Amino acid sequence: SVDDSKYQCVKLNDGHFMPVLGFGTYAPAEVPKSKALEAVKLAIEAGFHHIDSAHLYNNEEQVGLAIRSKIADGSVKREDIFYTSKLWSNSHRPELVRPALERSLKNLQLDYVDLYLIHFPVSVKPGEEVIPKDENGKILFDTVDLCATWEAMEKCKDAGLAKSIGVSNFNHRLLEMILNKPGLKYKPVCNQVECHPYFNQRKLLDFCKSKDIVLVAYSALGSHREEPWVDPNSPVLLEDPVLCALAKKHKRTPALIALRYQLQRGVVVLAKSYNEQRIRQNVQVFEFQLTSEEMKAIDGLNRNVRYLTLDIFAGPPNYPFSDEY
Ligand SMILES: NC(=O)c1ccc[n+]([C@@H]2O[C@H](COP(=O)([O-])OP(=O)(O)OC[C@H]3O[C@@H](n4cnc5c(N)ncnc54)[C@H](OP(=O)(O)O)[C@@H]3O)[C@@H](O)[C@H]2O)c1
Ligand SMILES: CC(=O)[C@H]1CC[C@H]2[C@@H]3CCC4=CC(=O)CC[C@]4(C)[C@H]3CC[C@]12C
Repeated sequence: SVDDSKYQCVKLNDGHFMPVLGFGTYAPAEVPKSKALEAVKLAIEAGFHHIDSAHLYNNEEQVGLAIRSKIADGSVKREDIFYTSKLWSNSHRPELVRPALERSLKNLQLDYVDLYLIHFPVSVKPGEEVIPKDENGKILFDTVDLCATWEAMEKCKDAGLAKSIGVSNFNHRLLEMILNKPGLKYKPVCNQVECHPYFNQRKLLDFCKSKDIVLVAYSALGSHREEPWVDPNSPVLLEDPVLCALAKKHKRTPALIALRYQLQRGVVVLAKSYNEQRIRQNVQVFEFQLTSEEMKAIDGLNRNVRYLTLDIFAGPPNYPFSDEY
């Protein structure tokens, strides 16, 4: 309202600017994928300028319609929306990268994405199934050199189909593999990974900072907690007593504390909500600040709780979460 023409962004290592608060669009299987349309419209209306999705989420038709609808009605311009998609692991083969991006863009009915990520570093066999399995129920993994996948990502950026390219769920070793690649043209702008006060990623964050790679935090509110992907006996982040005490002190909410913690440590933070009140609330992250002693307290919550292990993909050497970081 006073001035919605400006918003907080960070400069990426390719010269583009990423808004530091992103809207998460994934919703669990029981929610119809038609509900994404209204939520993204509300997010844009509330002041979200970064919107995160993926081929895998099966929502790109709805997400794209929401964005085009808010442009067509004058609420926002394309250049003031930062839209992220992701390449699913059935399309890591380098010949399949551009086809997967074009398919996303066709669903979205947008001419480009602002950011395209390698979704998850374990490759699976190509085909229409997102999770291909053999007669024994075993996932059919694929042997793909991610360096060759990255080259294909770079060509997407050169063709203008993605303004920026980055990675997701990469560990130290995998990031170094890309950074040391022969003939590297574009460093990844970001590594999008799980990050919240119970798994604050300080080692991986500092490695990213040392390379001017932005860490983008997912499940920053403690995740969707969807079974079987998240164990229901994992601790509920937003019931943490230090977060709740800080929220009460600031007259905010635990969610807001968790989001603000990320902003102050130089992380770009995602937040999914399909609720009008919570969508609005989340944008209050820009209205208050945490002191150094509050930030120290939150750092003290770190406790090795990874909600999303994605261990259905464990086994191959690119499985990213068996290394320390
Ligand atoms: N790269 C990847 O592999 C990957 C993996 C996971 C996620 N992501 C991305 O990151 C996004 C966020 O992660 P997430 O989906 O795990 O969820 P998340 O943002 O951590 O949030 C989880 C929950 O918080 C609730 N919530 C939101 N605002 C709240 C508030 N102010 N107070 C209380 N509760 C609040 C939501 O419910 P309500 O909706 O009911 O408000 C939602 O169930 C995803 O949607 C996706 O875009 C990426
Ligand atoms: C965003 C997220 O947490 C990811 C991690 C694992 C992903 C799921 C993995 C299994 C899967 C297979 C499908 O066929 C539909 C999408 C789903 C149900 C995925 C939805 C998005 C998930 C839940």
